[PDB]
Amino acid sequence: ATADPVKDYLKQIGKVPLLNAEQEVELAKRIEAGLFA
Amino acid sequence: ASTAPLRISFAKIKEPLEVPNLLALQTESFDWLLGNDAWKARVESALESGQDVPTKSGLEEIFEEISPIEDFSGSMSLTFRDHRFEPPKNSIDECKDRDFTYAAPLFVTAEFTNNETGEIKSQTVFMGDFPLMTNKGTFVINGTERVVVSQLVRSPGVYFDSSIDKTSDKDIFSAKIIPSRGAWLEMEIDKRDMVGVRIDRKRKQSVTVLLKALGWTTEQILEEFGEYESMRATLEKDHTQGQDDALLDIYRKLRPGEPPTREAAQTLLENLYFNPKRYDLAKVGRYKVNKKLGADEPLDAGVLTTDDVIATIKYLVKLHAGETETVGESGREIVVETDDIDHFGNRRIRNVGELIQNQVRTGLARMERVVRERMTTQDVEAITPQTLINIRPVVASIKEFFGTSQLSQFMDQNNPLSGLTHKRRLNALGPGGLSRERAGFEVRDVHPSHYGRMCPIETPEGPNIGLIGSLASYGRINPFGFIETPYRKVVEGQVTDDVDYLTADEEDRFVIAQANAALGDDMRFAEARVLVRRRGGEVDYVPGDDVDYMDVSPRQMVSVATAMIPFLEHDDANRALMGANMMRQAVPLIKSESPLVGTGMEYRSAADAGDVVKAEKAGVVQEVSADYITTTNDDGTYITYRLAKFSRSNQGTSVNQKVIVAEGDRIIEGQVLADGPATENGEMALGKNLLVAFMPWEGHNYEDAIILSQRLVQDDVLSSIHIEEHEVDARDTKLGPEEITRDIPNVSEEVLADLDERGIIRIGAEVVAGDILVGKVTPKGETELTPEERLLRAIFGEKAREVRDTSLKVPHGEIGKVIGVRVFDREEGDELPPGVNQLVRVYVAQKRKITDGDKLAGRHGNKGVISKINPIEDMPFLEDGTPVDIILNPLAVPSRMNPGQVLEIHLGWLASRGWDVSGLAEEWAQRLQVIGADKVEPGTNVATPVFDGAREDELAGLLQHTIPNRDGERMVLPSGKARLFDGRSGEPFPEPISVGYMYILKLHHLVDDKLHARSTGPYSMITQQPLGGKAQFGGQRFGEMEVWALEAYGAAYALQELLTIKSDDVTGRVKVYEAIVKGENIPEPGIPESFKVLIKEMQSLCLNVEVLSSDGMS
Amino acid sequence: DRGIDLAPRQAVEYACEKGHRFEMPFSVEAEIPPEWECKVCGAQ
Amino acid sequence: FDELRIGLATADDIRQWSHGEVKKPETINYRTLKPEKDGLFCE
Amino acid sequence: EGIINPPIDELLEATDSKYSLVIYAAKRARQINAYYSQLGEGLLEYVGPLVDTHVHEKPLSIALREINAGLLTSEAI
Amino acid sequence: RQAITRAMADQARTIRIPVHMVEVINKLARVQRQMLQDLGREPTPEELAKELDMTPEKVIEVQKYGREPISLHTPLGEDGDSEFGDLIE
Amino acid sequence: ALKRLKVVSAFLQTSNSPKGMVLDCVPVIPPDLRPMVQLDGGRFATSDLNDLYRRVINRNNRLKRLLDLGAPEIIVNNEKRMLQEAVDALFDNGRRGRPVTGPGNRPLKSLSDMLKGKQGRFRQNLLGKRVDYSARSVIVVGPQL
Repeated sequence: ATADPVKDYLKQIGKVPLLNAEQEVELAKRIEAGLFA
Repeated sequence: ASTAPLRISFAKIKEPLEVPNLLALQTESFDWLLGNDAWKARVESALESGQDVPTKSGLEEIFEEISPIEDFSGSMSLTFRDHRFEPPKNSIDECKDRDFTYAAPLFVTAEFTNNETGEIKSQTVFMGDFPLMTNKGTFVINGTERVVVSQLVRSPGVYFDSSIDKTSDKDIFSAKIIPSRGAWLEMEIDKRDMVGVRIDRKRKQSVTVLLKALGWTTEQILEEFGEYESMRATLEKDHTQGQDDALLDIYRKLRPGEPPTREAAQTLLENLYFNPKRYDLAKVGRYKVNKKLGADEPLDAGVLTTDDVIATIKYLVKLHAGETETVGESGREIVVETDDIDHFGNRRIRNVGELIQNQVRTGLARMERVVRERMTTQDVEAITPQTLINIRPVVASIKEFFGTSQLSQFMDQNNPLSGLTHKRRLNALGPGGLSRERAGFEVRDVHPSHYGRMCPIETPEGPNIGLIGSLASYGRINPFGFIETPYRKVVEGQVTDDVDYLTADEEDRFVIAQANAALGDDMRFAEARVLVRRRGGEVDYVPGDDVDYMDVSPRQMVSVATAMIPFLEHDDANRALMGANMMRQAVPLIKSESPLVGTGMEYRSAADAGDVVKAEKAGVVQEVSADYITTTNDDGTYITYRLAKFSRSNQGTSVNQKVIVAEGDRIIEGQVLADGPATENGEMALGKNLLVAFMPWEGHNYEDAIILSQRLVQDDVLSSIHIEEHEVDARDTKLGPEEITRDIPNVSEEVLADLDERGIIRIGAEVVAGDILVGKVTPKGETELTPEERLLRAIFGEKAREVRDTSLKVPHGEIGKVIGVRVFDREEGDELPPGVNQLVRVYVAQKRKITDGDKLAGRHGNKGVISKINPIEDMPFLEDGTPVDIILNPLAVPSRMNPGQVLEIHLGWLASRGWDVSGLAEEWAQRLQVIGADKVEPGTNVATPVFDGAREDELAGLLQHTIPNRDGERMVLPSGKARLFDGRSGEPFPEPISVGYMYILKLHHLVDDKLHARSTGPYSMITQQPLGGKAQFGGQRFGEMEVWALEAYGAAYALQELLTIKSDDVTGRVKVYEAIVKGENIPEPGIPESFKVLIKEMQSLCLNVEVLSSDGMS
Repeated sequence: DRGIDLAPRQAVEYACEKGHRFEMPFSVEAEIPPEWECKVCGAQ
Repeated sequence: FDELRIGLATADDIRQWSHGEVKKPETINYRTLKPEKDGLFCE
Repeated sequence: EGIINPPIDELLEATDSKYSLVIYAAKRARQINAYYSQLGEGLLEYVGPLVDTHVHEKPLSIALREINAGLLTSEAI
Repeated sequence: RQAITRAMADQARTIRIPVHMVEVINKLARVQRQMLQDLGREPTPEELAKELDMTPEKVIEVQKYGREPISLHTPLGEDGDSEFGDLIE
Repeated sequence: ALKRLKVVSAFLQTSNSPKGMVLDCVPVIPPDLRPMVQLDGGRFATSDLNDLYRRVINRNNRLKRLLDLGAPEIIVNNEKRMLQEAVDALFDNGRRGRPVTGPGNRPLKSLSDMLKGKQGRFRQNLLGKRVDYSARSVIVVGPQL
């Protein structure tokens, strides 16, 4: 909402959960679930 | 001894100290940067003499500052140990000829150390082509000569200000800590009876939060800071407490929007101020901080600690208390007072060495950034010092500084005074300095601390008045960088032969005498009462033995350009400024004669110029020629001094060098062998001596104009060589490559009569306006032939290759002789820019004689265009038939307030016909006898120093005793005037008219280039107005006040046609030209194209701009 | 532009899917293409 | 020329002034130096 | 032999204004110059030089001399 | 990396350069930089052509193509009203 | 309420709709007024308007591409934000925040940046213009005139 939207974008990224191996392979399995469905 | 020509001196007082090297400000600085043999000789000489001197060269310091850097694991590192230089691959003339940069390769020894493997890779790596300063004191880049001017800048340190607010009705104090590069913090006390801190002026806060965020908590703050009511009021009104709480408070205040973190805030505060990398305070900053705050032996180099900020708190609250004398925190007793930003101890000059060091440091920082990016994406055991480092940012930064930067300026080569002034100027503009828009009255004012450090007279008189000043004649430079000045030490009233150079700081705690103070037979003061200056520039005197430092010369205040003027002490300061500002614009003439009257330092102002050829080693002359001087030295070596003849300077004037030594005469070291431009006999000579007659003459010298004889045209007195350079090149474009050739299409054979076989004009071919110099033919233009042109071509027959005549032609209003041609070819080994194939340079030289409209000037700021070149017989001649060579309006000197030039013409007359004073038993006669100006042959040059000159009594007495010329009867009466006849009428003028010999200069504001006219020429592209410029056949701008004046006359039609018909109406200009040529009346005007551009611009900002007439839309 | 006779021009009407109708000229000797853009919305 | 108007230009006015869509960002060809089709500088 | 040869105050007292005088003389000079550009077309509404004419001068000189002589008048439309 | 360098090839320059021309020209730039850091001197275009196995005229053509335009509105100096845009005919 | 009524009542009496404060289309300067002229040596010089229009067109094309497929809301919102900021920079480079510099030395001059000041059309090319049939040289005094 202020100047330098690069800072705003970086905060808009936020505290997303970083994925350890089983988490992203489970997420990829859910991607396949949704896509084949 | 015999180095200088004979010049009779009117100096009454002696000079114990001679003027130092005029080029020290450039050459010494660049030798410091290079660390060459001269610099190490200087540092060892100063070490054995005990003088303060930097022991670190400008490049070894910048390389040791780049510490061995580590990765995030702290494993591998690189280190630049030693730097060395190689001899340059090109000579100076070779660089000056083929558009090269005078540079030498720079080599450094670099090692690559990894602790885990224990591996060291020592290697030598090419860092870039390093430009070198010549001995002349200039940089030769891209074939041109550019010099770098020294830059005035605020000294880093602690600054302390006092102000009063009308609304507050109380005194407010301000504290600043400005570093060399880091962030700046601002402080102020009792804005509303509370004290605060600004961190880059971001958010509101207090001082106590900064203190608690630092290493001290509450109890020591309330203990040590125990005698100031306002600050403890601030402490008690502050609600927060605790170190971590204050740290999170400053973290959220500086950058809101993120949760507080202790490690992040601590690292941010360490990096903002306490980081050795991002707050590299220079040696000057640390020195000034420990001087002002009294910090005893703080780290000589390094970043500030908390103790510096605490001492700033001490000083600010002590100043707000009102007392001025207290002991410094962690130190001795100091003084407490506010200081202004205009004091010259707060101003430091960035010379050429420090500027180039800063640019190389920026390039090295970019290189470290690139390599730090490189190591993180590179594997170990495969990194070579030749590989990981990249020298591209370093050379990019160096070439960005030397080209297109406001400090690296195009060298003015009008005459040697212009060169010396350019190399001696100090600039306040440029990056890291004060801009012209940001300037104010306070900075421009002459400070009382400028005496001996900067010239108060000479400065540009334009919009940037006083922003750019010239260094004083005796001014030296600190190792730190402040401007020093010499003084003669005084002990118990017996002045000694010892000199100490004082900054703008020691000049306050001492009291300074004058060099004009009288002395007895010994070195004691002749009079107890002496006129002195003290701290703050107050001129109050003190009697008896109370002084402790005397000046070395009365010429200490003035620059080198200002000190040339004789009888400066009789001139006004404004006209002195104008006179010193036009002597850098005078051209050199065909053969120049040294001024008959002038300051005796004129020899030193051209001997120290590098253009005058001086002996490298003492010896005897073997052969002389107009092209070379060959001297066989005493040791037996042979050296030939090549002399530039009729070369072109940067301003177009010739730089030819005459020979003054004989065939077999003795030469000592430093003796002038060949004169430079505007020099006679090694003495400096800008203009001519002309016989002046101060009288109005039929109104042709009305309003500061000049009348002069044809005797200055037919005797070739005031004329100069003007070499003009303009070139064209041949390039391979999309259609094809244009060629230089002979077969110019559709032109008579007589036009191409003076061409060579390859399409080059002959050397020595007289050229005029519109003539052909080199014949270049455009390979192809778009062919859309009309049937009329087709049948005309069928009638006459046209050449089968379709080419367009875009060959190089002489511009309008230019005449000259082709004196030299230079041809460059891509097919040869010569380097060329990409795309081009042939490049030709043609020099044309004309001997411009004096004429109407030329601008002449004296030395005292008198100036004027030339209105009439009279015949010789029309001039008012003297009693013996000698016509005057120049006629001046005497109305100028009372209003302009420069009666020093009348003294100058009287002394010029005395120096023409010598005087014989011997045994006259008078005071001035005795003074001239003891000085030596008693037996003077006719014609010998006289010398009046700038503040020791000949007095009025001496001029009157010498006017009484001039040597006779004919009939045993001197011509000028003791009143200073002579009975002047008339040329046109013949009857004598009624009363005697002042005559004399004033040095008259010829300015470079010439008339042969100022003339410019337009009928229909080139037009601008974005808007259809005619473009501007002399070389581009432009039109004079008809500004806003012009339109106001035409509205005021009520002349609607003239204004309307000047705005529509004669510009920016594409359907109007061509029709009007057709109507004029055909003879019919001028058509009605249309609508200017710029208004249509306005409509199209507004219509694109979503503004529905529509023009509707009475009936409807358009 | 004096005495020059212009080429004969014919009017061909182009209609898009959105119903926009515009008139633009073609040369008589020039071939008439069935594919063109829309002056209003750029549709086929 | 009797009166010179101004106002907000709605999208209908912009489309009325316009003669096409500048769909592509490039300006001129890099070898033949000819203006591009349906881009900037479009002929 | 110059611009000042027609006395200006005579013109002012002959026409009682200054800007009307200049547009008046300019229109007359344009008509004269268009008469010289007729190329023998013999147009009736274009009047030649009333006062005696030199071989080469500007038509504005003829206009000022004619109106200084006072043999020509006008009316406002 | 592929999409970023494709977008940089497609949109960064004002005059559009195709991606294969961009990769050719910046490969030539990087090997020219390698030559400069190797022998410490500016190489002749013939050497760079023969060490890359293209014709020298092709090298001249591609380094003529690989140029960045200068904006029309560059100030000339101390004067502010005089711009670079009014100097061209 | 006084300022609000002095602004709102403009839209009541006048017939122009207030839709135009937020826009869907951006008109372009004709190519001569934002030229790209050939120079000597093969160099090219272009106005900054062409660069700003190129930025707007690139971002509009990228936004169209994101709307073509299924994209996350953060990415689409950021694309629309950079599109809006590029259009703002085209209409006023330097009005808000750090101006779009470009080469790294000076900010690009927008449409308004040449409708304003000593370098604008109103003060440098409309009230005062260059003229043909003009000349200049130094002056001398002549008593014989």
